[PDB]
Amino acid sequence: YGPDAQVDRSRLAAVVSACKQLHRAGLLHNILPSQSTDLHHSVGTELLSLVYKGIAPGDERQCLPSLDLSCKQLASGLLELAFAFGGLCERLVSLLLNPAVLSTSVIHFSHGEYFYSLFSETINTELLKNLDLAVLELMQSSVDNTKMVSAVLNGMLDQSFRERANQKHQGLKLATTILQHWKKCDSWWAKDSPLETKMAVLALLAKILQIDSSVSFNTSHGSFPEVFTTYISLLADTKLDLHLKGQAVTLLPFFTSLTGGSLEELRRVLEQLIVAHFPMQSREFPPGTPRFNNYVDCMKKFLDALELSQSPMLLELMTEVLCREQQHVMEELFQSSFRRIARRGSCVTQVGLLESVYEMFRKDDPRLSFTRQSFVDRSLLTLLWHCSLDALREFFSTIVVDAIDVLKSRFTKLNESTFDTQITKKMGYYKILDVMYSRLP
Amino acid sequence: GLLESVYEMFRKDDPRLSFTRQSFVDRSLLTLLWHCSLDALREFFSTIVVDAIDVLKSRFTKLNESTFDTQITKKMGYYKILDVMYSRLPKDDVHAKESKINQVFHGSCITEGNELTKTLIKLCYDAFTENMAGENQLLERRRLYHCAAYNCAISVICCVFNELKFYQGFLFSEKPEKNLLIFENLIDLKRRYNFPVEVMDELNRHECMAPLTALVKHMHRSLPRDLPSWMKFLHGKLGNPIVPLNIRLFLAKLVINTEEVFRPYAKHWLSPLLQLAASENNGGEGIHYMVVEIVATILSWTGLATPTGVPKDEVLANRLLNFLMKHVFHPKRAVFRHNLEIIKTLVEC
Repeated sequence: YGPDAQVDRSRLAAVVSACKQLHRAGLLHNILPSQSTDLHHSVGTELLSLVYKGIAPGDERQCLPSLDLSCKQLASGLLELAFAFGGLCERLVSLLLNPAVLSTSVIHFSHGEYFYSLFSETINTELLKNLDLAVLELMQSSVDNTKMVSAVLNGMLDQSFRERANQKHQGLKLATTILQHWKKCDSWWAKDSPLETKMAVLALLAKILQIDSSVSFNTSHGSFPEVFTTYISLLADTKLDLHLKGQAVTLLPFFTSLTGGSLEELRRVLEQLIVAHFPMQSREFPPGTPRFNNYVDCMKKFLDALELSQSPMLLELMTEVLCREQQHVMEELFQSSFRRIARRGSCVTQVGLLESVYEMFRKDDPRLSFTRQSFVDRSLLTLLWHCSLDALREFFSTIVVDAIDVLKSRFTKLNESTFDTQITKKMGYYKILDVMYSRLP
Repeated sequence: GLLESVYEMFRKDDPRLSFTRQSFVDRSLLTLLWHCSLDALREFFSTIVVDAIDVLKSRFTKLNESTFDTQITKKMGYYKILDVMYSRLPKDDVHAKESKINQVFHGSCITEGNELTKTLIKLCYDAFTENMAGENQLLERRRLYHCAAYNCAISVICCVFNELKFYQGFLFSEKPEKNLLIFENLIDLKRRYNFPVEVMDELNRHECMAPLTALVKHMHRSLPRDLPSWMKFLHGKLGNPIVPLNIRLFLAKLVINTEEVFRPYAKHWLSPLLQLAASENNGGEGIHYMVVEIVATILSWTGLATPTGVPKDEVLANRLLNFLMKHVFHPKRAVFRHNLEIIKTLVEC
């Protein structure tokens, strides 16, 4: 590393090219006699001390170099050349893990960080010849590291998500290890695990449903008792702030696939989230204050979440916010978005949607007659214009007997005067019948 | 049969107001349970109490549409159900193996009813522990629930835990690990009450005021004397004059309505009560009728402690005197003269 590279390191441009080819040809373990193991230990020391110490001239403590770029790629050539050889990664799987903070610029970060993060593509095209046989150590065959174990997957999910260059299945082969190994994700389980480690496992989980195409996270593929309960306890973080909550909920939707009682807390955590965060009185806001501006992003994001999930559980949550008042000052999105969600639905989906709001409307539970009418008019009827045919014949053949049975003989409770609930059911049914009989031949 | 119809009616999940659900329990169901013979306990108990406590133990949602006042009205309905029966239930008849202890726990149960009584104790405790820190909707109705939830604890503990050295924990032992006084779950802060002048007037039926003020006369039996009180009562004065700032309409009004009881170690608190009355307000534009009560610490019953000659009480007590004087004028002779004709008998004893 120095000024005469323009004049005197052609002697190294010679070597670095040559030896690489010789071990692309596999010959190089006859071109040097192996001293003690299938690792030529010189190769490990070249990592350690052609570069891992020479990248950091911390003896005179004159500032950490922005490399002369040719010298970066030949030093990457030494690293690449190191991966020509046996046993190498069995030191790297510790040589990553370096705590020494570089007093660089002059702002601080780790030498193991600087190394990995500089040599990201270098490692992250070539370490990959090993898949999980360091991920194993990274999570489990040592404590899942306080930080970078995860930045490993950030630098990974550039290239692995890029990867079609004569190889693929990257996510599939990854998944089956990184899920078993996700069992052992424990340093996050410190309450005060930094916003850094929260952000890491967050960005990772996004990039899971990205690389591990959800056909490969379908039912039990990654262990939901580990990885989903982890995501729920991530959403439940009260130090996790609302833009990052915003990404977190942006990967809720795929989990609306759960039929299990594991979904029970998916409603409760989203109830707990929105009720603590979003305004118990929404009437407060005219447009333009952050209190509103980042709230309307969250509002539209719950409608995106509905549009993706095709879910009666998101429908159910959404009823508590769309019915927050008459003229909650946004209504246009909650109305116009439903036009999109009712269009594409394959018939059994909307049969389930409608029944959740019907069952909700049917439930005798003490709640206001506004709240019962709003669910029918401001949502249930508001689904029944838009769709194809067959959305009639199925859903009809559920509700209409279980509806008309109430109409035909029940007329009391003027006496305590919740009677407005009886009649709200009765008009709810006439309005149910109205939309279907507008379509029934 | 009578009680079950009103219980089943209260239970039923028919859609109806939280007034309408509470009125059935309080204005009728409880209003049947004082008067009768015995056996009216043991039968009706052995219907409801499992089918009651099953709701208490895990259900806390529907803030989201906000019918939540029905959840808590059920919860206080049950604590008030438990309150009247545990006013009548004997000590051992709710720990020893009388077989309703078996059936309301598990099998012919192994413990001394310890699990059903400790789960009740945890639930009543938690239900008056619950902080109001983020509670931005249904505030009053949820606060009133935390109030009433203090009650049943009293009426079980006075029978199941007879002796002084249990009482520190089960209704009082809040280390400030977060959010301070359980008694601030029991009264909300920015609110008012009035104490008019002569020629009850604000009511003991305030939702914890009734069960606490009915207790403390019986704390003559169940006094350790100190410690269920110290961590709030010793400190609701100079040193932390903020904690009573409105909650003196707890601490002080309580203590006035406890001057029948507290005497044996009234020493350390009462000179700080004259300091407490030297506050910038005291239940009016000033002391109003409140001073009329406080002097009675020495002149309702002239016994045990003194605020003075122990400390040189001096200028603060002359503030209490000039409170009767600096702005003393009032109409029609009477309200004015009621300062005057009592100052004449204040300093003398």
